[PDB]
Amino acid sequence: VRYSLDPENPTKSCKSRGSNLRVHFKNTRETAQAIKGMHIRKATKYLKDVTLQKQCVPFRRYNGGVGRCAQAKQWGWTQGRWPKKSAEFLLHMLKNAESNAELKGLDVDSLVIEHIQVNKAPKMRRRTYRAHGRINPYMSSPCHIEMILTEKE
Amino acid sequence: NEVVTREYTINIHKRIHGVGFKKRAPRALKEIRKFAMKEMGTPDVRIDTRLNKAVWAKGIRNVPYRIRVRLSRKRNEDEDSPNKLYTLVTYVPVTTFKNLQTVNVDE
Amino acid sequence: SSHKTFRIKRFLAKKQKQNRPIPQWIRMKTGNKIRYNSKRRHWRRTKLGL
Amino acid sequence: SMLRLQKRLASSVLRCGKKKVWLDPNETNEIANANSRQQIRKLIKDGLIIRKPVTVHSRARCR
Amino acid sequence: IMNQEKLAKLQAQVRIGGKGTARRKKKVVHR
RNA sequence: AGAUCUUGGUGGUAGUAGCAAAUAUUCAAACGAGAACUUUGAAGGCCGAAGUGGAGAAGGGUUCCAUGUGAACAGCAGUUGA
Ligand SMILES: [Mg+2]
Ligand SMILES: [Mg+2]
Ligand SMILES: [Mg+2]
Ligand SMILES: [Mg+2]
Ligand SMILES: [Mg+2]
Ligand SMILES: [Mg+2]
Ligand SMILES: [Mg+2]
Ligand SMILES: [Mg+2]
Ligand SMILES: [Mg+2]
Ligand SMILES: [Mg+2]
Ligand SMILES: [Mg+2]
Ligand SMILES: [Mg+2]
Repeated sequence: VRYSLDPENPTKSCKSRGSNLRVHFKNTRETAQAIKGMHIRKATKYLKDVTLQKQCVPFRRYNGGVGRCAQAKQWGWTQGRWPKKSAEFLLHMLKNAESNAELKGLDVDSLVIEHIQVNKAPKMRRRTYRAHGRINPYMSSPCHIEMILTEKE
Repeated sequence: NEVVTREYTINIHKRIHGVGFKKRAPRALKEIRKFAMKEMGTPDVRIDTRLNKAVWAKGIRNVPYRIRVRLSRKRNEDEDSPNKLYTLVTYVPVTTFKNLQTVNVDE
Repeated sequence: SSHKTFRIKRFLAKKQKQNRPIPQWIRMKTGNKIRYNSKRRHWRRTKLGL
Repeated sequence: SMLRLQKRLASSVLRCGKKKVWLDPNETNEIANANSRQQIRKLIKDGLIIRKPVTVHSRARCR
Repeated sequence: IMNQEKLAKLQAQVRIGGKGTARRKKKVVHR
């Protein structure tokens, strides 16, 4: 399928993709920006730390009302959070991409996340009830995610 | 060693001071678990049901001030687990808490 | 209610019998253009005419 | 695995409430095998299902 | 018959609750 | 390009308001990929017979029962479910 930013050498690279994933797009975008460019081992342990609330992801674009934390100072920033669902979804995608690397026969200890992209998926409609006999949307905001890993050391 | 068992006494009064009425016994359980983790260095802490009953003996808000417990670090080596050790915390009924030291207990 | 007439009971019987999914082999017919039973009724979402 | 049916049937057979029905926490698989009132009766006879006593409400203070 | 090993473990199975609860009467298997 | 235009779609607001009426949960185990919520046991509580109990009328119409599933729905979750 057509990824954006096909790798320059699609023999030292592996790919992963997921569509209509039930995670929040804004949190997932921030987490993907946090883990972009990392080594795969570093990214895995960083996402585990985010789940354990020992390292934060900095909320840089979607930061309206996001609180401040001490762990955001590791990044050059002030607002950070710990999106557990986004961390676990990207961990699953990283495991899938590492399995693809194993299938393509390229060692998984020199992989670097060179491309990662989060798109909005079609929203899903639910219904909420308001004060004066009114109905309001309760949309979900799922996301497509894609990533291209690449061998370099 | 690593299969050691010891007997401690915990100042539940000290660790619960300030907590609201409907939270005092659940927080007593949480503080007992945290005490066991800090003492034995094992994130896996199992609390005996008799110990839980002892903590809840006087209701949700009038928790006992001091409690004598026994921490037993034991092998979790029964299945694929992240922790190979765990701490079982049991209840030791005492008549007085005066002059009770933290004592190593044998097998 | 528990007390009901024969006409009402028969009406409810027909509604029960026609509130069911489509068969699987329908979608293999030539020129089907049917994906699902669009006349499915739930007892709590929409109420019957009577 | 999920003994809601067994608790209900045991209550019906023992003619008590679901408060007083005691299912053996160790023989969960054996109790879960029971899907009929005959099997519930067999378990009651075998002592895997026990009717708990009435909670004590003493009138000694009133007397 | 009862020996010391059988008695010390029997105390466990007959107790199905704390103080003030009825004791277990039997646990019989029959196929 | 306008008509508080018609229909459809999409933003900022905004990961914000909010998920605060009726005292309350805890421990261990089981199943399970997965348990704050499922089941079992233990404990602490509540309804307190003008009940949060047991049964009917009207109305609903299969929601009843068992088994299975885990897409969607049950404004968190679910191995549970009207
Ligand atoms: Mg603001
Ligand atoms: Mg509302
Ligand atoms: Mg209205
Ligand atoms: Mg209605
Ligand atoms: Mg126009
Ligand atoms: Mg004009
Ligand atoms: Mg808020
Ligand atoms: Mg609120
Ligand atoms: Mg009362
Ligand atoms: Mg009533
Ligand atoms: Mg039902
Ligand atoms: Mg939900």
